[PDB]
Amino acid sequence: GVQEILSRAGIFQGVDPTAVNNLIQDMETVRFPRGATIFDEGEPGDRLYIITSGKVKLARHAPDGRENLLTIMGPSDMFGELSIFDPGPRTSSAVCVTEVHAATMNSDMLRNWVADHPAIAEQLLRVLARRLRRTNASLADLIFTDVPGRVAKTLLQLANRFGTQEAGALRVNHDLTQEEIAQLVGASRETVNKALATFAHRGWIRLEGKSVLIVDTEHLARRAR
Amino acid sequence: GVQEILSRAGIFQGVDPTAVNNLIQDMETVRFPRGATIFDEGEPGDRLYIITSGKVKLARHAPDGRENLLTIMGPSDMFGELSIFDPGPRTSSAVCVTEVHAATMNSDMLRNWVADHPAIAEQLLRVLARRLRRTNASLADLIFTDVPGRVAKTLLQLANRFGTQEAGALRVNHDLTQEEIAQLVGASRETVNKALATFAHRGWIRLEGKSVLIVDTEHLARRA
Ligand SMILES: Nc1ncnc2c1ncn2[C@@H]1O[C@@H]2COP(=O)(O)O[C@H]2[C@H]1O
Ligand SMILES: Nc1ncnc2c1ncn2[C@@H]1O[C@@H]2COP(=O)(O)O[C@H]2[C@H]1O
Repeated sequence: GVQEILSRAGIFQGVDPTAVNNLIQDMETVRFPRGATIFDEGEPGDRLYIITSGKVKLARHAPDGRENLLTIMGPSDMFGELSIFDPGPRTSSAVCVTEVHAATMNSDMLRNWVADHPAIAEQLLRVLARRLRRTNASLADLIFTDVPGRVAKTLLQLANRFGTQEAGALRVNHDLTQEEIAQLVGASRETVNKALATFAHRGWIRLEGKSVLIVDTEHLARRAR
Repeated sequence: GVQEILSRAGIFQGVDPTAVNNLIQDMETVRFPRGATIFDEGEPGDRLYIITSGKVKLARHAPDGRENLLTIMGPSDMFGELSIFDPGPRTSSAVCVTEVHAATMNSDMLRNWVADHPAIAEQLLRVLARRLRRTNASLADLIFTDVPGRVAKTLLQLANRFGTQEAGALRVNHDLTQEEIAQLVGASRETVNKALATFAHRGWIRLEGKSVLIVDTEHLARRA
């Protein structure tokens, strides 16, 4: 239910359960339709969001119109915190990939919570560190891996985040377009298409809409690195 | 003369000088010779560092052995926090470019600090948040900036960090080998040498061993 999903967000881990239930209760429930923009990169804001259902992509923009997708968040994930702790523009656009349900609060509310519960501040440090940890790997990936290996990685990352076991395989209803997968990878639409085709062609994965079955993890794993 | 250099670290910014002064004194010092590894990528860490003197490069490693440098840290810079707040292995090596002196603390001392002083907590959050903002930009530069644009950016970052006025021009004693420079930029030595020679052929920059003089910053800044 909504309170169990919210209770799993990093920001509440090990924190007093009671304080958690009460804090959840002062959060606002919102719902966005698919494709809605929650905020744009460069906007100022200090609202924070914790998703309870659906997927939100976080997009950054190059002067020439193009975009890379930093990541795709889903239920229990948090975004919006960064502008609070380092005041400044949104470091990306948050856009609903599906219909999205989230809990949200302003930064006054968050600050008061932290003042009542220092453990929150500690969990927030773990959250930003873990994000530096992941993003550093993405950067390494751009420096050291070829496009096909990067595509492979991206897919295994989607599988770990959103994958279901389905008749021996990983069902990954990622809901992304072809171009968006590419933006997630940080490479051209053609190369990324090429690699994807290759991987289907070998039987490693199976395309089927904005969804992928991943049937030999290890082969795809071998190909990344 | 360690106290003042340390008080210039991000973790203490705006924090009370006497609370800063008191906290500095629980920090434990270490010294390393030139070329030493303080710690390796994948090592489990428990220790935080703030450099008081000299330079540290933070490197990542591909299985086939090649290296990339995330950044170069000097006096006042803080590293090793990531493993403390997200327990897990080191996200890079730390290697001594020059002889390095540093103040350190382990994770139990830092948790105390974070739990006892909201302002230090706040500062740390600000430090990680700003590192995210910066890394995002690096990652975008890889995808969208041309190689010589990156060199230009890497030079000015070095100048922004270690630049000292000289002859109306910026003197930048970075202490790096061309390979290291290339590895900071994160591109083939061929491309990074060729872009360095160009800016020279002009007169934006002059090479000298492991030191650069940036004469006209304006145009270098422009080239980013
Ligand atoms: N590299 C990243 N990895 C994961 N999340 C990020 C990353 N960069 C930014 N974000 C999230 O994207 C949000 C965009 O708005 P803020 O900058 O307010 O806060 C940002 C973070 O919550
Ligand atoms: N993107 C980054 N920007 C600045 N410093 C970093 C970055 N990534 C890692 N580091 C520093 O390098 C240190 C390596 O050890 P830790 O992972 O514990 O902590 C890391 C950070 O202190």
